[PDB]
Amino acid sequence: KHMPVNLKGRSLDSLLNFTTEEVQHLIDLSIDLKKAKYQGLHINNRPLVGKNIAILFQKDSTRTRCAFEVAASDLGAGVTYIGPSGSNMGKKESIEDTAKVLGRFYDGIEFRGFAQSDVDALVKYSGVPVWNGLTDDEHPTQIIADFMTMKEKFGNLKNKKIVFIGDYKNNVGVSTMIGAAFNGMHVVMCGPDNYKNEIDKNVLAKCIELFKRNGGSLRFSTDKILAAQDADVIYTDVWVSLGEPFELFDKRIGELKNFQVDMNMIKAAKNDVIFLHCLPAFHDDHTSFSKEVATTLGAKYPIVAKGEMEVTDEVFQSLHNKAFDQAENRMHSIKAIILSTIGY
Amino acid sequence: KHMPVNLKGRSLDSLLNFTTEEVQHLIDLSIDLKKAKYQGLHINNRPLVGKNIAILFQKDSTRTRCAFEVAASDLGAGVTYIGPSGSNMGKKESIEDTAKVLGRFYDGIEFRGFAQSDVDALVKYSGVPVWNGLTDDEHPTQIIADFMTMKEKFGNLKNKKIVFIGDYKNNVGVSTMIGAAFNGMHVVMCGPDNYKNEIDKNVLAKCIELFKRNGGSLRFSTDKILAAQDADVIYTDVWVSLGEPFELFDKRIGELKNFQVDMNMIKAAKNDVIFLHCLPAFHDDHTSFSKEVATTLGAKYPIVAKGEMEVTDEVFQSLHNKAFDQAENRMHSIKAIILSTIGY
Amino acid sequence: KHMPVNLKGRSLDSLLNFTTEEVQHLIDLSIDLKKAKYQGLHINNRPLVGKNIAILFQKDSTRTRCAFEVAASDLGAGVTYIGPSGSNMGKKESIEDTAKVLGRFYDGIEFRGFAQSDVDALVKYSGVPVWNGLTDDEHPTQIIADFMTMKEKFGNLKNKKIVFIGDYKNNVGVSTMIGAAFNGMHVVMCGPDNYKNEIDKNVLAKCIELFKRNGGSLRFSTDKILAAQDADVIYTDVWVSLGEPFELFDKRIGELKNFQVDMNMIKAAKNDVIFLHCLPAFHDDHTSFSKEVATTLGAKYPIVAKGEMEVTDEVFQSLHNKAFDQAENRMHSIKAIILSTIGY
Amino acid sequence: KHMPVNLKGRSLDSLLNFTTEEVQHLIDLSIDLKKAKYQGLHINNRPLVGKNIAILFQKDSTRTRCAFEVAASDLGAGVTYIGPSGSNMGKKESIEDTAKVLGRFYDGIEFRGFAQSDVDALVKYSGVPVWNGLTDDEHPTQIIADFMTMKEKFGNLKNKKIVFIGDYKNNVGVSTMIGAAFNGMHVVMCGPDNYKNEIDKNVLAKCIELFKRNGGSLRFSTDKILAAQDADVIYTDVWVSLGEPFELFDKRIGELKNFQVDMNMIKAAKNDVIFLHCLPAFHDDHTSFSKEVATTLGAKYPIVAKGEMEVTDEVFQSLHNKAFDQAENRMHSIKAIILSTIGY
Repeated sequence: KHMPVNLKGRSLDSLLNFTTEEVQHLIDLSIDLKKAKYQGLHINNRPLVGKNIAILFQKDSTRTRCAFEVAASDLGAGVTYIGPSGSNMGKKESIEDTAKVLGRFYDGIEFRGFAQSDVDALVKYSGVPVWNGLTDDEHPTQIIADFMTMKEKFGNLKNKKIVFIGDYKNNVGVSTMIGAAFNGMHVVMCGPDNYKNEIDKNVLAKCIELFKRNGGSLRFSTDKILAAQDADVIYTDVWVSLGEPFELFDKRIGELKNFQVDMNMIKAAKNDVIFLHCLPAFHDDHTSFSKEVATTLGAKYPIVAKGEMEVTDEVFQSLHNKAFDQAENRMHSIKAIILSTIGY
Repeated sequence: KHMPVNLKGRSLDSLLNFTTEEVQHLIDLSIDLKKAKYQGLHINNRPLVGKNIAILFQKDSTRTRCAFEVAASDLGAGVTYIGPSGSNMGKKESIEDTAKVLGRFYDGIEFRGFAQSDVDALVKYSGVPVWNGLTDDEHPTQIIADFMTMKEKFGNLKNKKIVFIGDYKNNVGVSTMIGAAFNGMHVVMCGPDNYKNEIDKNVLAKCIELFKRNGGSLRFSTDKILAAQDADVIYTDVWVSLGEPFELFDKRIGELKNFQVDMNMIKAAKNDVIFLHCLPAFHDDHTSFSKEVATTLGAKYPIVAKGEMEVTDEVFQSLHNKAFDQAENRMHSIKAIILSTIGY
Repeated sequence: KHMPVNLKGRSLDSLLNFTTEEVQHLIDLSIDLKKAKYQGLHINNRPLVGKNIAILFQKDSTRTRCAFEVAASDLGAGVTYIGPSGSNMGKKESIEDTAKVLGRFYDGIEFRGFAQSDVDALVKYSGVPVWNGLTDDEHPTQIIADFMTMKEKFGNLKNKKIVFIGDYKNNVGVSTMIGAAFNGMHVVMCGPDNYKNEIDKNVLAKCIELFKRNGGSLRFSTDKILAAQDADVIYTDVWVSLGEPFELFDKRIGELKNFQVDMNMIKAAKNDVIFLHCLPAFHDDHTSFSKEVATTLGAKYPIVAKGEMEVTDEVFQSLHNKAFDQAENRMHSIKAIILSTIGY
Repeated sequence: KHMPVNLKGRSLDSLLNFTTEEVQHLIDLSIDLKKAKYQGLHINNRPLVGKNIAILFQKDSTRTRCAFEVAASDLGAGVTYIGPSGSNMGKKESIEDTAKVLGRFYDGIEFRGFAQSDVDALVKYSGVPVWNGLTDDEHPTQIIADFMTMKEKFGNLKNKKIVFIGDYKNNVGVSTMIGAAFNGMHVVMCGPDNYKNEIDKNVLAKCIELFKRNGGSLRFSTDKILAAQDADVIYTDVWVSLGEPFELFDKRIGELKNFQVDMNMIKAAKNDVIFLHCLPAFHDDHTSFSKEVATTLGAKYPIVAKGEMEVTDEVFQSLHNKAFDQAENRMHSIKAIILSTIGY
């Protein structure tokens, strides 16, 4: 705990492997690096000239990829991008052997893919810093971006209130809960009552320990307008998982229909409440997808009849939506992570 | 609104043409650039080498000129200073033709002069960034300096209270009201009741919209000790306009005599209240001008009998006067404006 | 027009949004940059270090992609290439939302895709320079590279004569007509008389305005040998669309069979005539696709029986063929565009 | 003529002290330097770091001053601007003593003033390069800019035709005659017959000899329409010099009234004629001076009724008007002169 906040050589496999001081360091550094770029300081100060990173994506994730690509370039590192065709592991070669080779060529490795265990193998066998760019269990680069954004707005985050509403058991929802614990905030996980029973219990146990240490609290709710009361932040995510069949679509939005973020919910929160969403969001009919949803389920569920789903265009176009600031911050935060971890 | 805060190529003709996010960006950048200079970072990092700006002054304004000259130089730009003899427009050549030529030689143009319309022509016909260095209608570089100063002192400015007292219908007074709207503060425009009827109504309408969006309020007052109550900032300006004849002098100070900032007013405000003034200020008899005023009107108006006018030396020498910090900040703010607008 | 030529911050969505002076400047700047690279001046002089661009391709376009890659790299910019997987706008996210994030990350964006309105959204919502890499409607980077190539060979182009022959209603043919208008050349659009009624009538009106202003003229023709009289340039394009079905395929070559560029045509033109083709071209049976054509057709259509379609190998091997200089100039012209548009 | 072209240490006192090759060299170097600024090559290549120049203006000439200021700064030199209050030679000190001191401080001297003999003394006693910024006798920097502009439009100028029309005996007229001799052009000095008698005879003799060598011709004329036949260039200047007494105005306009440049004249020339004017031009009523003139006269002289004098606004807005390119070129041409003369 009171050793130096030295992150050289560490991997961002899960944020839970880091102290509260280390997490605050990442967030602060991010803000510093953002401020530095606006001054053009990255023109003459490129500390990773001589370094190369590989960024693997076994499923495409363009936001995370672009953030890695601009952050590394700004720092002076070469980046090689390997998409799904080359990122599939454990099939043609053991992930162990792949790891040992990547560690010979590269100074750092990003990986986005399904199995957290894949990340663990990469970390163990490569010997260089590995950065989890999203797995089934966690989205740790996104955490630094999100809480950095809230901090830019409010300053110190302790005892501030955040509601994550919707499919709160998914990787984003769970990632947000971890961030709330590290920042001593009060979280309300607002959605279907039984979702909380699907959250990995080791994660809950660790968050609980963090809340006791840092402040804030964890609470589950079933009531959107209740949850909203006194909230500084309201954070939502998609109800749908592209690639699953009509049944599960129908099922999910059936469970979720009472939890769409609308002006009602915004109005219940504080005046300065900000809205967050990792994007993309479905908040109108300007997508071919919203359309073939407003059309084929606008019957049963009138709530999606205008394309809108997890949030309404009315909320999305208001001054409360900070999702684009939050989007930009994925770059500054990933830059902080790469710098701390590779070192200047 | 939620597009990127990209100011490249924009002109600072009026601050009203900018979003609230853009205005906060300018203020924050200013603070960043100030902090950077104190570290000597401008020695090796001069992003505008290869660029030149022209700074025109059809009436002399040494504070604005020096700020432009040091800010541009620090950035690495050449500057050419054209005073009143060469800055007069529309007489010897159409301002349109002058604009089209300046835009061929220079990467940016500053202009201080009477007609806002002159600024508009420069912006339209030159095609490069134009910076209004003060016109009859507005003093937008001063706005960034002033609110930067308040922010350095208090942090976030929303719902803080500022009183602008005196000739509150003049360009400084109106400029301060715009800044208050962008920062969600409560303004009291404290002076003669009828002055409010001379304020351009399109400006009021826009400020009103900003207050509704950002917070704070607009209120007119006739009572100095009332206005002061709970104020974080008290901002004043000169009662006189050098170059007008004795009549209007006499007239103005007759209308204004009840609104001089004294220890009474300071004491009514909060303990941490700061005093602001764009300078120069008449607050003692150490000017040949205060003297031939304390002498020829000290009779009728005993309030100016010691040279003092808009403020008393007692207030000016107290720890509340931040006008010299505010003065320094004209440079850092103009540097932020030039950098954002020309780009690194 | 009296305005300074300042392309800074501009998007290249359609050449038609530019003045004649701005088009010449791009052509001349490209020639300069080509000369500067041959002297190795790009090693020590790299004006875009600290900038990053995204190049998006919703259909693969290898030639355009490489040009951007080499151009941006020579300038010192980072580039991130996103292919079809990640470039499809409007399905999983509104193009507006995507555009607003792209602009947070990148300093400029290239986009190649079917709908010109996609380019329009990118320009409106990203806030950064956007470059049309080719849409159904127009190919603006190719235009600059084409007329650059012509200028390199002939000097000032006013009143010189160009024949675009074949499917002159397609995007290359239309683009070429636009380019000729900007250069005051005489164009003859040569092929099936019907094809002229398929050209956007707004594009026609604007070209006619440019011909009147700049010189040259517009004519249509049905006879390639009469069209070739006094021609400085003969420019053609493929007869087929890959992916397109047999019927349409067969229909086109029936319509175009009399419009193949052969030595007879070359000789009807001037002695210094040059031949252009944006490439790839089918001018022999060295492609598996030519063979498939000289077989499934070519009894029915003996022109395509040796694999040659729009042009014969005899012309393609002759000193008249400048298509490879035209190809190299994709890079120099795209460099002029990035440099002008981002700025040094 | 066989001597190397080497202008190092030379003064630009009169162009007539220069060979035809030296004048072409300066025009050509002007074009090269223009192309180089557009690619950003002046950021890293500043051959005059360590040099300082003084630019003296006995009467304010804003356009020439800005050209020197920007040209020198691009090259890396410091510049000291001295206005009328400081540039009055021969009154409080001998010009010879002043020149001796200026040579001790500076590496180059610009001087703008009425007496050519003041330039001669600066040249003789300072020992450094001296550049004539404009005297009663000549405007040598303007000559290089002007003929540069013609060359950029036409290429080789030999045997091409220019008309100088109006007060052709003034320093701009005579200067244009000089530049035309050096370029082998056919000049027609068009205006009041008795003007040709006002032109220095040595100058005429020297020009005659240049035409014989280079291939132009000199010719006077009283018919604006006849003179314009087959003209590639029409160049004019103002009829009035601010500020002589009124009597001289109406005397002048009485003499010049038939020589205003109008679209009838433009149309009598070649289609590609270009119009030039060193500016400011009075071509409408957007200047206070125009109005005062359209008022006091305009009864007596109908042409000047709309504010237009030497050129009509209809021509001035035509695509023929190049005066703004001509204005930009003041800078590049002055840059060629400074660089050639101080040396790299």
